[PDB]
Amino acid sequence: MSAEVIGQVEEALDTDEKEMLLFLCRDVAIDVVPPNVRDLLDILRERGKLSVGDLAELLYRVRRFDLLKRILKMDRKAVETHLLRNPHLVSDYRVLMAEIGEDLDKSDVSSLIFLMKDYMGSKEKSFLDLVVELEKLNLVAPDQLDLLEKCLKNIHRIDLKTKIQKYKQSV
Amino acid sequence: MSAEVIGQVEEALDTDEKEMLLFLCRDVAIDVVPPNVRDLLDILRERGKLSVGDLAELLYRVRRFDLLKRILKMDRKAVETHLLRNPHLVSDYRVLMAEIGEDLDKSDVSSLIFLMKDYMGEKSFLDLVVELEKLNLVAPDQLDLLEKCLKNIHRIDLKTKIQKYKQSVQ
Amino acid sequence: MSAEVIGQVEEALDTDEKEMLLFLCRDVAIDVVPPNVRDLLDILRERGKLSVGDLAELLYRVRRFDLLKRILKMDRKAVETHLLRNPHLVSDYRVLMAEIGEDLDKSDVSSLIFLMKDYMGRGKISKEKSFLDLVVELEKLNLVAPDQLDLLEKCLKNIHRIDLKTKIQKYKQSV
Amino acid sequence: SAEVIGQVEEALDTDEKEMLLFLCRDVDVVPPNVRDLLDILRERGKLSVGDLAELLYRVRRFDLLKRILKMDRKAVETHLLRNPHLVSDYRVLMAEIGEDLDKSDVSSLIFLMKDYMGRGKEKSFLDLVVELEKLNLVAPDQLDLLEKCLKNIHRIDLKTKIQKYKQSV
Amino acid sequence: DFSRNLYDIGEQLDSEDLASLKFLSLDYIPQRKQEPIKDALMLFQRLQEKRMLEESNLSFLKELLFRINRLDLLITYLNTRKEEMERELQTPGRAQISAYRVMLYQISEEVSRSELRSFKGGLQEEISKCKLDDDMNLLDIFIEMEKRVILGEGKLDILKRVCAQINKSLLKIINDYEEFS
Amino acid sequence: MDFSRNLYDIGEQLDSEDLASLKFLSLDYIPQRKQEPIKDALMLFQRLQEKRMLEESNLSFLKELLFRINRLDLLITYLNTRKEEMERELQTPGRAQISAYRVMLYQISEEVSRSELRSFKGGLQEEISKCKLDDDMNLLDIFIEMEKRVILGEGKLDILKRVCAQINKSLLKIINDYEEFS
Amino acid sequence: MDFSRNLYDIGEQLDSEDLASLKFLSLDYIPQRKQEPIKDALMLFQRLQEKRMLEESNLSFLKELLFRINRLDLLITYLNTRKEEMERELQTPGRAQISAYRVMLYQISEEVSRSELRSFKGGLQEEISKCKLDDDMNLLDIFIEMEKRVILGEGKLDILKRVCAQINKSLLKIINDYEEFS
Amino acid sequence: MDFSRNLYDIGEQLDSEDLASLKFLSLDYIPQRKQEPIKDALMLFQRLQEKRMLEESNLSFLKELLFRINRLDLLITYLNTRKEEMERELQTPGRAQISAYRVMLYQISEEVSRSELRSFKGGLQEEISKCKLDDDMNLLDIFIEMEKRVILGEGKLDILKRVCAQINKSLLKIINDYEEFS
Amino acid sequence: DFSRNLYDIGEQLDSEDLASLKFLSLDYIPQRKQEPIKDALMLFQRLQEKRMLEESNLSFLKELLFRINRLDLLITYLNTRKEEMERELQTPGRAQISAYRVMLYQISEEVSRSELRSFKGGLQEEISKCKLDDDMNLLDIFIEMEKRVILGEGKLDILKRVCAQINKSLLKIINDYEEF
Amino acid sequence: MDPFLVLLGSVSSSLSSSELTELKFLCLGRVGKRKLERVQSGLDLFSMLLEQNDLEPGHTELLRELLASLRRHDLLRRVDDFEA
Repeated sequence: MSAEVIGQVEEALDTDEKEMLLFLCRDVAIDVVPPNVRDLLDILRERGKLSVGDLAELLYRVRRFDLLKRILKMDRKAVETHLLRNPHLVSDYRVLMAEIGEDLDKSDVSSLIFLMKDYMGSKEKSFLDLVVELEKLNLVAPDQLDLLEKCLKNIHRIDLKTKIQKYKQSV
Repeated sequence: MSAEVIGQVEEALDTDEKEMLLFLCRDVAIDVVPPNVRDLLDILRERGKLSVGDLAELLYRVRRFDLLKRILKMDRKAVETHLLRNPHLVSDYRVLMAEIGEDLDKSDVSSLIFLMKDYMGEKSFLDLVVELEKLNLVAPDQLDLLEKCLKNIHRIDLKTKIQKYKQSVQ
Repeated sequence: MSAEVIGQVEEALDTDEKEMLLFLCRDVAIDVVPPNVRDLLDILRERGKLSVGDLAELLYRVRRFDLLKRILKMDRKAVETHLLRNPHLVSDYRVLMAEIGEDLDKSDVSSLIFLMKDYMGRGKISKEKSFLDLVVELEKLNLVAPDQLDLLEKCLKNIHRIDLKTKIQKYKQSV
Repeated sequence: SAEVIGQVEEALDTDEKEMLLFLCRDVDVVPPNVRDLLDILRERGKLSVGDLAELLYRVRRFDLLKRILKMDRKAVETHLLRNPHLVSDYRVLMAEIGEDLDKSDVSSLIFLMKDYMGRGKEKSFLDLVVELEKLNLVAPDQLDLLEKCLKNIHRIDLKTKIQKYKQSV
Repeated sequence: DFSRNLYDIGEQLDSEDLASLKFLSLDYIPQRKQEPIKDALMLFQRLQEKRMLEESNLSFLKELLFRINRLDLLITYLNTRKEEMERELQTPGRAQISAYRVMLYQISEEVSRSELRSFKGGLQEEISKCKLDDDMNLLDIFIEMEKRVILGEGKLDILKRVCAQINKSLLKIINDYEEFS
Repeated sequence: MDFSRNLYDIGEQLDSEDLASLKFLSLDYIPQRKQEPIKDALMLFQRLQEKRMLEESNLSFLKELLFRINRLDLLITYLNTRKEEMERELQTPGRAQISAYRVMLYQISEEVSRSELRSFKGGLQEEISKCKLDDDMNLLDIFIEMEKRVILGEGKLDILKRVCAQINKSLLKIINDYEEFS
Repeated sequence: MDFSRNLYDIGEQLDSEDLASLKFLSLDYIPQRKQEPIKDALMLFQRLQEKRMLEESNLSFLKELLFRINRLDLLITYLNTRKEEMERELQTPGRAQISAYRVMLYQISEEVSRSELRSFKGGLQEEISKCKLDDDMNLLDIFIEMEKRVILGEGKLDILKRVCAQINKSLLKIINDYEEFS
Repeated sequence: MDFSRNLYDIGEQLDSEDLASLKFLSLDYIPQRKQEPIKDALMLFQRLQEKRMLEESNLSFLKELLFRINRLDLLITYLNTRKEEMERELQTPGRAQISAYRVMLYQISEEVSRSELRSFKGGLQEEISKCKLDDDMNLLDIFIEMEKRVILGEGKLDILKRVCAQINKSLLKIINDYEEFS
Repeated sequence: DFSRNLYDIGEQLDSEDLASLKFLSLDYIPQRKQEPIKDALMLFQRLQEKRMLEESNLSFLKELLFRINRLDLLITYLNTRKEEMERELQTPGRAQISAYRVMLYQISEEVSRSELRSFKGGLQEEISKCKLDDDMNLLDIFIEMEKRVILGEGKLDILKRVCAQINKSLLKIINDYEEF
Repeated sequence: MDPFLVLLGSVSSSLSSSELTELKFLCLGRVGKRKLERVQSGLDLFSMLLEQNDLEPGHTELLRELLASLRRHDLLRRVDDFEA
């Protein structure tokens, strides 16, 4: 592990991947809100939470397996064994939110925002931005998914409701 | 509760949330106009106006309940009961202005500024409200101009919000 | 080679040609994600990887011989002899991917994406994506590589595109 | 009048302020903003009422002529026709070329100039001209490079503006 | 209520009407100041900065709204009929928009989508390919032609060429503009 | 009921044709600049919510809209309003929020087919430019362009009658029925 | 496995008519706004996958759809389901996911020809506008417009019976059989 | 030899009837969705070129197609193949790419007239819906519908035998010759 | 003037004349291009695309209208008489329609309805019944025979064989074409 | 090369949708399937061929061959008049 690795990771990610990476690490960078991905990785390494396994898990969650192979010289099974061995840096709640967001198009996110405006008081935002807003209002949480579940059912997205139910049953 | 609390609040707030907090606290300290949120909170702590209830009301008005729970160990019900029981730090006029700003997009604010610039002389709605206050054009007892301007931008919902505030006064 | 040549090349390309040019240079600029074609060519020129012959090779891969003659003052023989004499900037794998993309229409790419969602999911679905966007996604998921074409071959066989399967086999035998 | 300068500085946007600073580059120390520049100019006696009228005319703010100086376009135009100008025609030509360029043209022009200069942040055309002046690459007697770069971005109208200016000298 | 009238006029203006107005105001508002114009109020303000639009000077606004054939807005908000405008614009001199601009705009009004594609194809050797995108309208192509000093008040050869390639009514429009000079 | 969910379901049962009809029927309340970005029903609803013409207690304009586009299924299902009921409510003077002039025009669009629309476009070559008479335009866009050129209006139905008298005869009946009420 | 490959092969054996029939048979589960962009079979499958009605473990609705459009060849080839099995599965109360009201309507469309369809359209002039009675509309679109105008439904078959009786008696037989089971 | 221009000339010598026959004979290789837009010979060739069944070095399937539709003129003119040659090439086992079941069906269509086609349609009233028994349907479309309804196939010739036994006996001769050949 | 004249000529032609002209133009317009030709004017259009009919070259149109025995249209719209055409077609050149085609068409001019039935019945050994239907005329049978390579410029055996049964006057025309 | 451009435009204007599909099929070996799907007129295909030097103002062999395939001898005469 070095700083060249952090630089390569920062320069080899696109905008959506960076936005997702910032969202997944929201539970480890709570006191500080990192402005960009490089500063987030610098803070994680400063706090000792950015080892080789931690960065491998991060790249695994953003599904950048090419960077896992090229930069960290790891395959899928290696990162899976690391996740089975040690406690995770990113909780299953963040992974579930990111997965549901990845399976939602602009129209679905727009319709979902339209339903949420009853429970919460202006640009085209992604699903993760909506999750962040709901978190800022204590409307969604790992132990509080009934509202998001109902809204996903109401937009005829039963598969994501089943993802939420699977998460609820795994705990 | 300490200086670490002020640092955590200043670091966790968003840019729009910081600007809104400064606008809401524009009526507390008029001797100094604080440049940022850290200096504002330090001034409030020095002047004795930053208790647990004051910071709770501030975080409640910026709709940041996660910070209320994480830092002050309070929910919406607690802060609402406190506001019903004890005097407020931020007047209902500032809350009304912030709500109107939150329900206005950039084009709406642009057209509103275009209508308002005849009565004065990319800014947010809160900056426009601050300028209008500095020009004695809007006030808790002087909302007819803003109300009619919102009526002219076909934003009758905000006109009714202003009417609700006026009924809430008397 | 100068900034005027890069500007002339950039101004005479359409959006699809720009997207293809960015895709072909993904293996020579792995240490950077260029936002557009002008920045990509500038980066290649700074690193010494954009000579006259390199730009000629790029124009040859997009089959812009009018630009070869007009801007670089080169014909088919010149660029072909340059590619025969010097190592290539773009590997034959990228050329094969671009060729397969050129031989796929909208419906073919849609059907190809439908087969891939079993092995990768919908993925990036904000807009209708080209074949090269699908290739980039599969590369980011370690599903396609110069030594790993069985999946693309099977999926092209399943959409009744046996000619592209034959192109893949021809590339395989070329190594 | 000195109370007018404050009103002028208050009723201007960033682009107009930056252009106004550019036009007065030919008259020592580099003033930080427009208010200080106008204070220094009217302190040295080189900023009369007609000079400020010419400045407002160059930034195309005729409403300010009506409200603050109580003048129209015709008055300042005849004034410029009758006595020598405070701002040379070279600066006016640069400002005209800058106003007739969109962000894509300005970007392509900066891309061409980076061969002859360094890497200056999203800067306007006037910032590029200032950098080229700081590098002895453009001057009232040296416009061949700017003319060539404008020709290469297919702005032959601006090349014709440059040729007309070169003809007038 | 002047500002309210300007705001109401702008609210009844579409993006296409805005592009048409920006094109017809090209001789008075340069490209750098014209690029951010994404609303009518911004155009109006810019005109107010050049004293071409004031509480007492509505002539340029009336001319603009008449040339875009927005007679409804003229009659309702500016209190001017069509015949009145025709009479005032028949007088030699009171026209602030050049006949060259009007001519070009009318050509853009008489070209369809396939005709616009043929127009772009007819200007391949004269305009760079990146500027012949399917999102470019005919007015943007006219602006690109003016940039290359190939279209102008005295230079209509290439315009006549492409119009003869596509249609004869466009040649008739050009010749009508020419006989006016 | 649940208001946002109900509006969302109503919008989900509306295709682009119904959306264009609603946008046309709301022209007297939503200007052209705000009408251009409306690409779904919900957006339209939002604009109405900004003018307080559609709220949890004010469904009158929404019911009138869904009645004029003949979506009685949505009326009975989501607004709990029957076909006859609306009729009564719309016969009371000044209770109707959509003007009789607007509705009339929309009804004409219900009685014109594709070839009839092509003939209607061919009938206005001397009055409207070719760029606005493209084959993409529907009859409502043609009405809007005619209103822009002040050839169609509440007092200006001459050109409308002239063009209608060459494609179909029932349209003249609709025009005269609306006219006699003035 | 190759679940998506199987769905793609099933879709490749479906023309536009089968697609329109399947879209009609899925009306009770996919609203009009979601139905408008469905221009190929795969798209339809996608919507079903979003409602958990089409999975690697749930082929029941897909089998029902392919059986109702009489594509028994696809059932036997790709779903390994013969005609008899499906019949049994649809005789059990509650296992039918397509309503008996819907299926009946589709079967009427199976017995109407071109002249019969035009007579059906002529029989609905005083209830449906001309733009919705264009000669390009098929019988399923006519049923959809009738449902929109609340003249056809599970509890209102009178107008349907009227037009069918004017056209043929076997259609009355189908309607009466569906009624007698109810 | 220009392969593309040769294919273009062959297509130029083919009308819609030959095209429909070729599309029917290519059903075992081109699915319904890919066949629906085929309104000219060229497109058909393109699909075959995508399956590597038609290239400059493999003309076998094109010769077989043009031989089965009895276009010996095209074979001799553009493909340099006479009548006898193909026969020998088709007597070798495995060299035939069109199934014997398909050809047989097409050969049945070779012996049915207009009134005979009407009688064939009348003979399928109790097995096929009326929408597929329209007068615009030809015998190949009826065969396709029967295959869709699992009424016609390699292992189900019963209904075909019955309907053929009603009009002519040479059709049963062809059916039984193909059957015993198996 | 000229296009209007072609339109008037096409308007004066019925479906029988159109079928005859389409058959007489087979050597230059293939089957696929002939299928959508459902009026005479359209046919003319195709001829204008092959440079066989233009305002300066009316020879092929005159030949068509003369071979179809529509002398009225020739005299009315083209100002051409019967003797003129005879002189024009007597030259060894100036004939654009092959002698094989005209001969075949002339055979169709000399066969009646029962003779057509006998012609159909005489070809059940080489042609299927679907192409020998009760609504096919002799030109369609000739086209099908050419498709099955039994009729052609070098294979007239079956043509004579079938013609001999019905009448002998057809063999006269066949032998006259052969002596060419 | 404005005369060659106007010649290509005239040839494109004198073509039909079916003729366009035929030309697309004929040029499949020289232009990809995706690029051919992007072609909406004869001038688009001619421009794509001009960018590949398959068709030059001094090398009209491909254009004449394509027009000879389509049997459009009037367009061949147009090309020949251009050659003058």
